[PDB]
Amino acid sequence: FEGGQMPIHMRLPKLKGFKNRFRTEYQVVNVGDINKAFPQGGTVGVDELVAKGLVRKNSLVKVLGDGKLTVKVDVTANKFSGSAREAITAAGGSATEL
Amino acid sequence: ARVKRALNAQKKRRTVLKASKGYRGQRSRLYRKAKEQQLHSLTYAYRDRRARKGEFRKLWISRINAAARANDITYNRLIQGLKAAGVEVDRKNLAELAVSDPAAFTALVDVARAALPEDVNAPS
Amino acid sequence: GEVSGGGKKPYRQKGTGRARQGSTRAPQFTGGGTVHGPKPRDYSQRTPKKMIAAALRGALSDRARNDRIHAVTELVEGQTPSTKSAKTFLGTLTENKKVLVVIGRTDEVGAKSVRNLPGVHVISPDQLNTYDVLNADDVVFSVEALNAYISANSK
Amino acid sequence: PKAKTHSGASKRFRRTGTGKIVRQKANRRHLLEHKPTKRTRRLDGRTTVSAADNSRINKLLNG
RNA sequence: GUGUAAGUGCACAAGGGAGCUUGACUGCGAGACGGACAUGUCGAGCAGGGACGAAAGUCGGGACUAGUGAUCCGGCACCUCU
RNA sequence: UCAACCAUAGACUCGGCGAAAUUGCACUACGAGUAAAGAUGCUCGUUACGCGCGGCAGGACGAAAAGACCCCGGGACCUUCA
RNA sequence: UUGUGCGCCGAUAAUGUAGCGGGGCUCAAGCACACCGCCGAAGCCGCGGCAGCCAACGUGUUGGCUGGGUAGGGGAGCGUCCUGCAUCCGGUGAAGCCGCCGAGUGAUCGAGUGGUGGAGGGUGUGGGAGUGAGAAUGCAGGCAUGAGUAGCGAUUAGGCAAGUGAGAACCUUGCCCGCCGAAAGACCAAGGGUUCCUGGGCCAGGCCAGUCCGCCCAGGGUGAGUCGGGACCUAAGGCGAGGCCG
RNA sequence: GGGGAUAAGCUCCGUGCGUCGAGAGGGAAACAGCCCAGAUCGCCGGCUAAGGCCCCUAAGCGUGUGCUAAGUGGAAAAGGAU
RNA sequence: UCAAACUCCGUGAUAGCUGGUUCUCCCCGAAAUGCAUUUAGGUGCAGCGUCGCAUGUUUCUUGCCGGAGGUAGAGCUACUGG
RNA sequence: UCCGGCUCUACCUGGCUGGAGGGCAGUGAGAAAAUGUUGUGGUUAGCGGAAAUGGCUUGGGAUGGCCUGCCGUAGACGGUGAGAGCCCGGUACGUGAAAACCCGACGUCUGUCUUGAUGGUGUUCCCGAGUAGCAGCGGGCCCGUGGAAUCUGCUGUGAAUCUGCCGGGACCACCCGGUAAGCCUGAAUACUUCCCAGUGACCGAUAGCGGAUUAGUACCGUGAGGGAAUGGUGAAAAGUACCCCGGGAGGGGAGUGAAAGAGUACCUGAAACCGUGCGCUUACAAUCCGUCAGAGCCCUCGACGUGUCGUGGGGUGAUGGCGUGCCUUUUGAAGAAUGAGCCUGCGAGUCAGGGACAUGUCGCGAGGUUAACCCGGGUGGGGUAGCCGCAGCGAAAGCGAGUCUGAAUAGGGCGUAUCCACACAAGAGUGUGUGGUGUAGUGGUGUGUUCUGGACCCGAAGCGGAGUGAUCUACCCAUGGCCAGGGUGAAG
RNA sequence: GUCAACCGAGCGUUGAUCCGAGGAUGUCCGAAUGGGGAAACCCGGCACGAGUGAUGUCGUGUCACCAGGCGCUGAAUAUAUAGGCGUCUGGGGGGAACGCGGGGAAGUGAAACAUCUCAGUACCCGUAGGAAGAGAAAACAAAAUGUGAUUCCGUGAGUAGUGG
Repeated sequence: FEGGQMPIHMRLPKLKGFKNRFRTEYQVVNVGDINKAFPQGGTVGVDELVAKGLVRKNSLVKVLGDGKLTVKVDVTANKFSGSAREAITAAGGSATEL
Repeated sequence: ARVKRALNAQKKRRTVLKASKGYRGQRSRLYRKAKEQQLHSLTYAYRDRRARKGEFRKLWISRINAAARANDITYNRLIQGLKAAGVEVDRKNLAELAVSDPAAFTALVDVARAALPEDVNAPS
Repeated sequence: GEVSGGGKKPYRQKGTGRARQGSTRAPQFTGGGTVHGPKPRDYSQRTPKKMIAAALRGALSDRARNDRIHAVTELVEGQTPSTKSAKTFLGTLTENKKVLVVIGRTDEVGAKSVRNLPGVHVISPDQLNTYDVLNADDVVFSVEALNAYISANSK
Repeated sequence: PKAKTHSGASKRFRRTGTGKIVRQKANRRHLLEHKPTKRTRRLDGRTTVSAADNSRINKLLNG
């Protein structure tokens, strides 16, 4: 309540659009944490990630190439990004998505 | 859990009403009436503590001045003279002299007579 | 709002001379409602498992370093309680006023024996806690109890 | 019980990554027949909330 | 005299007149004013695509300030959004 | 005009029983003035032996009633082509 | 004739001087210009104690600046009750209350002692609050001022002797007197419920007192073929089998 | 500076102007806003401001030179007057 | 008691309204203005306060240099009007 | 499984109607009644139950202090002449039921399948009708008529039986799931008039249930309905025998008693308030009633000396100066603005909640923490469903340390913890690419504000629902009674 | 028994007082129920029995209402029915909360207010039970090769959304 003048929450426009209730939010992992919790490299699945504690339990996972990559990893996820495709291509690994 | 309040009040009541033995009427029996008068009383004591200085100093001056004027000098010029002469005695003690020993006071009077300027109303 | 009565304006608003009143059970009366009173409430608070266990381990350490944790196989001879036995044995083993005893469930005879003593405050190690430890001066574990405690925590 | 949220403040106020508060701007819907385009163009986008109303808006959004 | 009230300006013309003409555009906008808040005002400069002009360059309405009304709810055209 | 006298119930005195509303205090003067603009309580002056009784009724902005006229806010009830 | 410094008249309201604050003052105690001193405040200084901010140093010392304060913000504390834990006093007298002597910068304190009195309390650390009253035309109880004042309930009017009695204006009797007399007399209904009689009684009550009373206690006492009602009848109206509507 | 009658203890604006509010103490006869001055507590210590020194009231019926005759001082106009 | 009784309950109705709100010390310490307002006695934001962190003299004062103003004043055959 | 008869009928088969061994089940929701045994199975009374007349002192009384012993499957609690493990009552523990009641247990009793089943194979018939559906008004579902499904109420209309029908948020086609309009169904869950046993950082006589006291009583109201007040002798009444004053109350002695400063008005026994004595002071004086100075008198402690000052202290205090109650609200109140007669007791920022934000503290630390619940005589262990963080931009698809707009690397917006070091470009305000330093959140708790709730306390006028009231008064009905006495003199 | 004493008179080891379970008696009003009624007080009938020279009186029982079953009759009126008569079993009212179905507000908040909210709460009705109601898919879901009656708790979620 603001005296009587039409408040901020009644004189500003509403935000535009909707939500698409059927949106699929993915849960991301970045290659930095791969290199920071896989010295030996190797196979990396959803459960291998859940172990180190980088994502949630009911996750639907995505992979992203922020950090450096020199370790070799046979990553398994749902969907990737082209930066991870290329970074795995350069560090010589298996980007075998699902 | 329930806390009767009796003691925690009785304390200050006892205090105040002890401190008002001499007052006259409802100022000497009743807490709601003696509390007020205690406010006024302590306040008037404070004020009088600051002002009895001026009271006594007034008194001392009247005594000094009458003593001097019976020795045929004014107060103002007496103090001019003692200031000039660097004499240090304060007024409480000048008055004590006036009461007890007027001879010594007359001697001091004479000192000031000696040490005053010649032409008191000069432009210096 | 729970007292008896008061649900009638006891007299007029005006003309009377006296004050304004709306119920005969309001706080300023004599018989009237408590205002902000006690109420039936819970006092539990949710301390976590890690803080609790840290407390207990630290407490047992405080006693151990000062050599107040004694062990024992049993307090009694076969299957007949006799408090005189346990009292003499605690006299052998201890002179302090108060003491804790940790005896399991099945070994009921030691419990039934040492229960009645003035100082003692017996416990099962499944409900081992901190107040009961710290209030004591000495602590008497059974060996079964130690083994259970340790192979229950350590894995 | 819980602290219920304010519909309008949720529908006309969002938060970014670093905790900023964001709104849109006014005089955009109707009577555009005479509003020059530059005036129509500084009103697009979003805008960070003022200082003075940040607190009020926090209290509306959260509870 | 300046389309319309008054002021500030205009002869270096922003007054008067003639020829082409649609920038009375689209996508933006550094930095600033004023500022309870929402509003409000100017804005060089970049890009496409143009007008005028020989070119330089000017044109994102009118000599400037007034000429209109937030939000919600609906309506019309277009979209490779659901 | 123009008021006078008389008798009874009271009122006054004595014996008995014995309340009340009201009340910040108190050994509670007057004047000219100052002040929230009408002072028992302040200033400057004047007057006054302490304590009571009957009586008057100028003040104590006297007692009674959280103004009934006015204004604001909320209600109520009444009306009408709201 | 100009300009000046003091002056005159104009001048004049109602409770009482009353337009110096008063007495009084021109033998200025009045105005002006210079001069000399002095009084004067919780100001400044001087001697001391506390405190906050900063700084320097050393295992909390000193120094400079600072310290009015309502709405209000922040910080640090006393006290009361119940409790966890450890210890101390207590029928060789706790608490509580009245005190005296003393203390703390303050809320307050006395493990400092006396009187009264008769069974629980204190201390340190933590916990939790129905946690501190002077005001709400505040609530409950008690007691004051008014006050030993107004009143003591009609317009009929009381009196003398004797009586019992501790005690008599009033209670019992005697003779007077006076009042109502279509009522202030005698009889019923409603209504009340022992108030009626006897005996005893007077700490409460009666607007005084009281041996008295509709007051107190115990006991006693109300008798119907024909009286007013029922068992006899019905009006207004009620209830209402079945019933109809909802 | 506006309105008002260039009246109001009137009303409305300005002001790195003030004080009161929230601020005591001294002076102003008494007197929230005026002048001085911004209270840590104590002292039977001293110096000063504003103001004032005949008595009430502590301090000078102070010094010098002139005016005042009206109790001016200790309210007042247009105007009048050897 | 009647411009729509009384009792219980909803109900501890609600009041931009009046009153009242209890122990101590230490430090700092205001405002009474602006825009809006079914609003003017209330409230929201800005203003002035304190607490904590950050930035360190950026604030303030005095001097000197640089800048626009159209006020007092004055002036008018330097315009508009008398 | 055997047979008895039956398939109208004698005969071969298929199909029924009976009994029999048997099995299954049973007081089940699935049919229903009683039966008699029956369990130290349970409830409805109870009972036993260990160990000090211990010693000295105090005291009226020892249950106290100190010193000696003991019991303990019993040191929980209470009472007893003062705190009692060893006095009493009772506890830990074990015992106990003729009768009735409840649990199952049985054998009765009752049915019930047994005359049977597994599968084959091609087509007709049935699969819950005034219903489902559609239209019109309406209810409630997150959903306020909206594009508004599903569930539904009243009217009106009104279909099919498996290539049938209903749903998967209008609708249509495909796929999916399911088979309405007939019916019953325990366990988990909610609640306490009453009863039994206990617990309390709950009250302790103005509190706590309104009610410790005759309490829904007395009293009030016609009536519904409101609705109070009053606890304590002492260890045990040993409750003052007796005498004196008095009419009696009441009291003084004598007594009881540890104490009558315990007398049935009684534990203690405050203040207001009411008085009696002792000292000072007060009748020429103008007083928010005090304060500063202080004469004089009276009391007291101490050093001394025939009475006497003092580093004194206390009560009164002539006289002088100064001095305009308290609170609230007000620009401003000593205020002739409000409130308060006085005392005593009672009376207002509280609680909940993984609520929100900010901040202290503690654990953990790129991780943190559990909820319901289960097990636990207790406060403890477990429980991964969940939530917060760890990447955002965008209306959305979507992309991703970048992304959105846009034709655009061409500028901008948002984001990439922050700083640090070197570069290149400009000084249109700095940017861009590298390198390393490496990111801190979460759960308890305390404080403050805050949201929802009566939300710091008291206060209306008045709105609504259900009932009580015409014995007063307004009007009407039914039925009775009352209106002295004297005048005028209409119609006929 | 007791507040609550006093007095009187007694009982009890042959087992009292006291406690528990079952029985008996159980005046009158009350759903109240023979009829009536101002609640607890007035009048009766029928069968039997007691009693008086007979009447009066007394005692024991029983007699209301509806719903259903059975039995007899079948009025106007022909079938035959409603109805009438007898018998048998049920129901009737009270209760502190808890439940299910139905009805169903208002002050309040919105700083006014009608839509909305307060609340389908309070209250009212009809019926229950020891618990109730719901309950066996004409359900969810999303192409996962899934789940498999219902209810109550935790979360999802103060979210998707709805809304002058």
